Amino acid sequence: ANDEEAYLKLLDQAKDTRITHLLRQTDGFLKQLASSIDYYAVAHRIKEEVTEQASILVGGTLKEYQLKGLQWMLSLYNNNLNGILADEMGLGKTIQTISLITYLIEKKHQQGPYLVIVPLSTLTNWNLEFDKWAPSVAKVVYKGPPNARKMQQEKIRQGKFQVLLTTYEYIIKDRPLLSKIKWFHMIIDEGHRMSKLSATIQQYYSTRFRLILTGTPLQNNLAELWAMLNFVLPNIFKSAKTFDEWFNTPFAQDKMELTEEEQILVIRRLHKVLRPFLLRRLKKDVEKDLPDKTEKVIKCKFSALQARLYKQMVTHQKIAARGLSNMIMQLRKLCNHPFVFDEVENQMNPANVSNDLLWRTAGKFELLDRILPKYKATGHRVLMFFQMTAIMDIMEDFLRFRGLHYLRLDGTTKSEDRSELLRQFNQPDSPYFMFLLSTRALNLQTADTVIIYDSDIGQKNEVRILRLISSASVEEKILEGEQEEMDDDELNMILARNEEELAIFQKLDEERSRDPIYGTAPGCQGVPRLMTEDELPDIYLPVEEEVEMALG
Ligand SMILES: C[N+]1(CCCS(=O)(=O)[O-])CCCCC1
Ligand SMILES: C[N+]1(CCCS(=O)(=O)[O-])CCCCC1
Ligand SMILES: C[N+]1(CCCS(=O)(=O)[O-])CCCCC1
Ligand SMILES: C[N+]1(CCCS(=O)(=O)[O-])CCCCC1
Ligand code: NA
Repeated sequence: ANDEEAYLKLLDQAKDTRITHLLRQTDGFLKQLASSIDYYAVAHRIKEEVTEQASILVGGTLKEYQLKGLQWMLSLYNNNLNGILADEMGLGKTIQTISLITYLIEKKHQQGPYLVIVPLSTLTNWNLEFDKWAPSVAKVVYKGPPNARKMQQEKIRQGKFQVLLTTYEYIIKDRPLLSKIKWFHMIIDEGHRMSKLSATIQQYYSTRFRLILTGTPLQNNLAELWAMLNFVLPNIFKSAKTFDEWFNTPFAQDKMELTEEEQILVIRRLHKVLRPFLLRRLKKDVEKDLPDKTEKVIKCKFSALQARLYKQMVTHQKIAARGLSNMIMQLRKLCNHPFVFDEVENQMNPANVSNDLLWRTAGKFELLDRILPKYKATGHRVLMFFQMTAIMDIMEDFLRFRGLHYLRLDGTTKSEDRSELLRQFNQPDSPYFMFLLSTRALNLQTADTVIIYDSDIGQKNEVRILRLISSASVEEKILEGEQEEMDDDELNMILARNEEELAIFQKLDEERSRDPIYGTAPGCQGVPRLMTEDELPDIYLPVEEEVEMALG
């Protein structure tokens, strides 16, 4: 264009005007906060001590640091503030949030409604924590296909609920329905991790209070800080655009660039403005008070074989009083392992041998294939509960195939064998890494890790309980686009107990990264871990033996 190159002073004159603008607005905000330097003390000038959780927070006593977290979020309410709970992973931000909701309901008579927006991969966990910790709090889970969400719209429109639990996707897609509601509180769980969503909330959603859950401290990313600032403190700049868009609106045409020191200049001011509204405690400073056992739901993918069989079964079933209970059972066999159907095993594994098909065909086995070595490599010992005995046979084949030493106990086990199996497992130097247990058939306090494979311990140790659930399956309903599951890094974050283990977990993830078959390093085949559609013949896509399978 008209760029006589010495005009670069024109971009710089615009950048200086834009930076100066950002500094004076944030200075005005801080000047105002201090007029009514310790900005925390002046922001939280109204105190209220919290000594005990609400009576309706049932099923667990808050830890001391969780009580102080509840007290801090209550200070946001009393002082008419928005805020950010940035506690490190493992401090129970989910539980603290439910403690805030119950406390506001019980003590302050704030019935709701409460808007809780969570990563799809943790939705099921959230739903479960609400059922355990706050059963009296009326809850709507807003997810699924459009015909499943229409059944909610009546209850939602009438306001006959207190908590609406949903994901970012439906906040955007179903805004015409959800933005009609006058929300009391909007809580956004950004996971540990942290586009369109911020604009949708800024323009259409009416809430009286806002809270962000994050797992990291305030970062050095301008885009993320900017998005946080404009959600927590929307009136300073009143813009739904990203930082880059906001910064470059003068030329709405080349991107104005900030020097390294200009970026740091902007980052520190945005940090300073947000600090009085941020609470973050570290695991190392509350280590003595950390809880006894914590439970996490882990969502698992379907393999292409499971997905194919599942769609076919469901279709055949809709064509058709406990014959409906049988259909539900068939879907549950699939979610556990396709090979529980003998016909599927014969077609897929005609050689009738133990190989990588054991874990490539079942999303739960493929997950266990990754995390069981991590536990083994960090000194832990695993109890595994099964509702279906038939899956225990397949698990035995897989464990033997991986060389993992286990014991097994079910209703077939004779009474004197049960005691001997327990005695062996409880031994100090037991070579047995795992205990396979039928839930129908105990003092297993040498194991600190518990995996509930499906559904219908520990000595002074952090006991961890994992509940495996197939995404988008009948298993989700029984427990009652966006990435349905979490990746290895996020998985390492919630399975590792300290920093020494997280390093061990990551070292194993890099060793797998260089596997000749499944690795993604250069010189590796890059074969997918879960079976893919191209690996399947034209089966289960009319055929009688496949309808008996669906309703058996
Ligand atoms: C925030 N506040 C008053 C708000 C009361 S309201 O009914 O509008 O929700 C002020 C300090 C006392 C505790 C609650
Ligand atoms: C956080 N905030 C906003 C008011 C709280 S509100 O939920 O209504 O948005 C901003 C400036 C003063 C301190 C309160
Ligand atoms: C750089 N900073 C924040 C420094 C951190 S402070 O200790 O002062 O709170 C932000 C922009 C204005 C000048 C102070
Ligand atoms: C190539 N391969 C071989 C797996 C090795 S196995 O021990 O299970 O035989 C089989 C096809 C899927 C990708 C892995
Ligand atoms: Na946001």
